[PDB]
Amino acid sequence: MNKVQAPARPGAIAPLSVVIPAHNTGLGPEKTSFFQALSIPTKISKGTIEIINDVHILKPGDKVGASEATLLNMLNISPFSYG
Repeated sequence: MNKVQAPARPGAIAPLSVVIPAHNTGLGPEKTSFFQALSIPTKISKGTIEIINDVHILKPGDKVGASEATLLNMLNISPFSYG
C-alpha cells in the first residue's frame, strides 16, 4: 500500500460511512481536543487517546470539515479511497 489514506480535505463531500473505531488511535492525549471538537466520547488508554464508542465521523452525503479532515488524517483512516 502507498496512498491507503485518502486525501481528506475540508470542503469535500463524504461519500462513505467512515467510523472512528472504539480503540486507541495511537495519537497522543492532546488529540482528544480534535476528537471532542468533532463531538467524540474519548478516554485516555496507554498515554494515548482512545475511543469508547464507535464514532460515525463521516456520513454518506455529509461534508468533511477542517478539524474533521485533520482528525481523519490523524486517524490514518481513508474517507474516500485507498487505490
